[PDB]
Amino acid sequence: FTSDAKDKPIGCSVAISTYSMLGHTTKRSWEAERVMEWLKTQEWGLMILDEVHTIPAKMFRRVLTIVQAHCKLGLTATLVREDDKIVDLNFLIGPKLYEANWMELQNNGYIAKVQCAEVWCPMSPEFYREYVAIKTKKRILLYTMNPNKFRACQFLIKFHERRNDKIIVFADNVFALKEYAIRLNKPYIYGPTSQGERMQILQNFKHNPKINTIFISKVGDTSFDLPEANVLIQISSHGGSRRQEAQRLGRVLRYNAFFYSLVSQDTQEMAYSTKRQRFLVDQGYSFKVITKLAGMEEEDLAFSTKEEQQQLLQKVLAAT
Amino acid sequence: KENSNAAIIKRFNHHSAMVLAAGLRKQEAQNEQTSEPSNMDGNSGDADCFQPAVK
Amino acid sequence: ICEECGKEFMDSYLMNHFDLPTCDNCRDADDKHKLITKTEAKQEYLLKDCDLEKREPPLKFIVKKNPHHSQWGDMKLYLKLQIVKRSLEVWGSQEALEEAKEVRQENREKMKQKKFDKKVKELRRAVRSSVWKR
Amino acid sequence: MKLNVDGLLVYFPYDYIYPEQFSYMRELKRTLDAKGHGVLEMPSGTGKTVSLLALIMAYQRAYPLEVTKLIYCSRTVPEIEKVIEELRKLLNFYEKQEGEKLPFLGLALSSRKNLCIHPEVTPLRFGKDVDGKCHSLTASYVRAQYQHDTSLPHCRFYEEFDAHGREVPLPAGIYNLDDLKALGRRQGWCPYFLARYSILHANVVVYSYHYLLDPKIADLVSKELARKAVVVFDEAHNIDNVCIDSMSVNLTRRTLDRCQGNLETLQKTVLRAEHFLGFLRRLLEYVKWRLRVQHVVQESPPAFLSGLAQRVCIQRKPLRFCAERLRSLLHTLEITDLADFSPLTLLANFATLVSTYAKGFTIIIEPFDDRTPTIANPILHFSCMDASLAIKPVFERFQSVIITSGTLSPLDIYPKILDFHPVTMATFTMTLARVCLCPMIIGRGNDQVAISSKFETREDIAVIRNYGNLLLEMSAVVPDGIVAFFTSYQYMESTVASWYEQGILENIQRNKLLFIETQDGAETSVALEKYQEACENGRGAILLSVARGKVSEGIDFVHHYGRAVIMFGVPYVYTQSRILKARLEYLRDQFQIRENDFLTFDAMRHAAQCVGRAIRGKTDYGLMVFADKRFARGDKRGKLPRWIQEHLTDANLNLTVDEGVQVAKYFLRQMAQPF
DNA sequence: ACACTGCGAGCTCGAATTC
DNA sequence: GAATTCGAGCTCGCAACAATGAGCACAT
Ligand code: SF4
Ligand SMILES: [Zn+2]
Repeated sequence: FTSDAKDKPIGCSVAISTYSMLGHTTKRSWEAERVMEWLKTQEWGLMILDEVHTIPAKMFRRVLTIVQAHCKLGLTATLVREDDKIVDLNFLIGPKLYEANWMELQNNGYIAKVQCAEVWCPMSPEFYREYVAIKTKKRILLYTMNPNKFRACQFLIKFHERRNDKIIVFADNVFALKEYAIRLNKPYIYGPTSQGERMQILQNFKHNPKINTIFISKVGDTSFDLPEANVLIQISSHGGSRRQEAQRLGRVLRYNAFFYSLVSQDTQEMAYSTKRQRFLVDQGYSFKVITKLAGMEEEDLAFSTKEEQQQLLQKVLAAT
Repeated sequence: KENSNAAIIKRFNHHSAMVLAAGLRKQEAQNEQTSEPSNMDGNSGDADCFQPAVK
Repeated sequence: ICEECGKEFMDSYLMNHFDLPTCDNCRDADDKHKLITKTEAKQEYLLKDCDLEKREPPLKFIVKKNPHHSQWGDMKLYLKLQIVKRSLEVWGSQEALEEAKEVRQENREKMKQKKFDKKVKELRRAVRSSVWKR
Repeated sequence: MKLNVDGLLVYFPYDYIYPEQFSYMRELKRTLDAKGHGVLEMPSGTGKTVSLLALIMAYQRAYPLEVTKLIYCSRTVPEIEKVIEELRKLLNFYEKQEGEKLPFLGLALSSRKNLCIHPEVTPLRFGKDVDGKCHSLTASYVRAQYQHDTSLPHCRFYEEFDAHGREVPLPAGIYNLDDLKALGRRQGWCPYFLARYSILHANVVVYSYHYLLDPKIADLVSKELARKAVVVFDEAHNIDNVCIDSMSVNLTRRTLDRCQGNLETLQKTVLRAEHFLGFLRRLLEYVKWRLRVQHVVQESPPAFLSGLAQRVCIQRKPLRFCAERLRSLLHTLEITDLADFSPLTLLANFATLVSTYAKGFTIIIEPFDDRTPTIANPILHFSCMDASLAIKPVFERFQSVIITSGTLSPLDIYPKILDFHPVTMATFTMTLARVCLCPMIIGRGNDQVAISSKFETREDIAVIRNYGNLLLEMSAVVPDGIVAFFTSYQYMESTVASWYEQGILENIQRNKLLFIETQDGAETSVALEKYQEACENGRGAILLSVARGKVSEGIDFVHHYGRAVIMFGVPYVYTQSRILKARLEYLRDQFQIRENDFLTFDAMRHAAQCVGRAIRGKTDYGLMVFADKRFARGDKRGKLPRWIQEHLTDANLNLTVDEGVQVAKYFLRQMAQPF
């Protein structure tokens, strides 16, 4: 019931639909109006609500009063969520039945043994001149387009391309996605691309040993068909959400596999990156700290001189 | 003007009936030359007749 | 069996193409109807594809040759009284149809002017970004 | 195995049923109790045959008065022998479960060239000659002087059959074609006339299509057989093309001058009735006069009958008995051979077809030949359009008729072309322990160039290279056999020759040998036995052929013969022939089938039949690429059946050539491992 | 007496942090 | 409490659609 094929949705036995299809608060199409008139008058049994942590929002919790069901199972992966509405979920669905021991499934081989690491980068002296000058939101660009953070992503890509690892570079703040993925000539799922070239970039990444990295931007924050990465270089994601950095971890465990987290030190992003490991340390995950990499100053890393470092400050600060 | 457009379709039917006759050469027992030149004469039976259609 | 003249007849030009019991003696070529094509039933009376084949009773069409193609494809034709009976069934009254067309006919000229301000705000952003910085 | 369908006790001859195959018998029982027809679809050839025969043979035990006879129409003689051998396997299973004998006999019918014992008449090659050499030895004037019992020419098998082969029937024991000759040998009877006599008292009867669909045949073998029977049209995806070619005659100058010789040699025999010879000499003049024109192509299906009475003044009332009296005139003349008079019967069959059948027919005289402005070979076609004028006796005479195949592409076109109303119209899909088929639509090339086999996108080298770069890069990752169907012979010849002038065919011959299927039968069967030998040893072969050819409809590619099946374009017919351009006019007014939607339906049933010829069994896996951009659209990939469409995902929908190999290589690696 | 399948537009949400 | 950034989904309009080849089984 996802409004593209609609394989006779009225009169069936298993209906697989979405949120904001069942709780679409505006005027519906005519094909959707006949199915919602059918779905509102038939009692079900065992609704399955995937991604349970989005139910306590204002729109998605009106679903449970539109459709009548006896049993309501909720399957998720990360139960934590900001704004304190998971205690709200104990009566919308029911009590918490089972929680998987995350260190026990790792020790039995059902989940890849993840080596967490939080490599933090010093700030360039030309960039810290403007980071402490202003407070009004332009400094979010200044810590994600750090030239010394660029050298830690280009080195970590090269360190695993020489080991035939499959790299996913998760990076929000889409201006930093362009100026990272065209200075290394790598494909990127920008977010407003398409449905077509979203697929062909996603499948040459899996069954081809030539394309090795991919630069997603806030798309893989759900249960998508991301094709089994081996490392994950997360660069400057959303602010203080421990839901997201347990969904980026799920891309890795699907030391065998291990993911990174680039942090420009002595900024606001150090406070954020310890608020997002606040959930993963409650599953036994150990987050190392890498201060200096394994010989970063000896390969052909970009942003070497200062004249090529001064141009980036004239590009980032020019936005405003 | 049809003749020069029909003199080419024979000219690589002679060199595409060779590839099956050479494809049996790479295998085992070769094909008899009286049968491979049978349909080739039949394919040339129209091309030579149309050769006088615009001679 | 007919309804306009009530005569008993086996078959006519109608009731095998549109299911309408009307004899072929008068046939009303410019009196009761015309033959409206499919593309005129979408932009004049404003019906989607969920109105000609899903609203009960579903009406059928007549395939014919394309006039300016002659080798390409089809040209569907609908009966004109079946369309204006469907437009009164889908859109309330007849005085709701044209009143809904006024807010729709301005949406294309709204697109004509809103294309001309994003062409201003993008080409001026390429030159203002070079003078705001220092 | 006392398997239970909803009302029966079906004795199944196996141990494991598939969960789709048990639901096949429920829908098959839903036809017979409703006393109506049915359009079913199930992929395999075997397993479908043993499940259909398990229900209906068990159905006539619980209700022996509702159905009595099962007529099984198969395509040709190899499948006739296959169905009978699956029937005695079910019969011998009944012999173990009960320990008894049964009043149950099952036959198989074919031509006189198959059931034949007499030595001077069997080694004749062509089928139309063995009827004549029979007819010189068994006609009612040949046996007229055998009432004296002298040493005149006679068949000893026919003259023995009518004296003793009437009082006793065949007892039991399901008969093949070879078993009927063995019964006729050791008893001394005819095998052909014993099968025709005992076809009225049987329970399963397996013959071809043409004993039931051909109107001038079915009134001779199957007119009085059963008013409460069950007909099964097995593998009837092209059931409409059999119904058109049965009621369509074709006349040319090569046939008509041979009718002048037949009318010459009849004039020498009457002097040794006469108004009938001046009748045909009048009619032969008019058909030659209409072929004498060099003008535009024209069509006139009942207006031929007006102009036949204008210059020639022959009405249509004696023309209906034209083929009737010619069958009687040759009887009273006592002609020895009848294969020589085959053009004059073909002219007389044309005369009795334009007099009665004129609602959805046409007559197309084509003086301008194919592609050439002046070649003196005109030809008139009497082409049938309406494919439901041949099953209208079959849809009415019997109780229930079940049209089953593996590739009925939409299930709603077949009750629209053929004027009937089924009661189920159901489809099915096989269930598997793996995913034994990986369809893919290899669209754009390796440099984002379209691959299509259109008419304007055939002579550019940017497409011929991308076809050559595809067959090269699939012949290095597929083991032991690739079948590459092209769309025509003039396109297969003009692409392999254009791969040889470039450097592409030398790199395919390094991997696999390539064998080409040609129009003649001797070079094809030679090139087919070296193909099946090059897949058994380690060389690996490629059989590149055409789509409406002999290998695409007859040869069944079992596992490790054709692991991949490459469709090099959508196999359309010639869409600008004057016969097809008239049939779509009838298909547009009647039944309102859109003219673009019929060419795709006709093409997706040949592109799914030959692709579906790669999986026959439980352990058979097989690749099936569709190397055309036009396969990707909705009105074409939505036509290929529901057992090859449920595995065609959206990732394998517009794959490029190099990405199509790493779905080919990953699939063949997964399939090679044990269960 | 023209016009199929794809596709960016508004519209309205969400998560989390801002102003 | 009312904005943002970037994501998601569902309606719906917009513009322009296509379709090229070749032969043996069955009746007196
Ligand atoms: S009558 Fe019998 S033996 Fe004679 S040709 Fe016919 S089938 Fe053969
Ligand atoms: Zn009337």
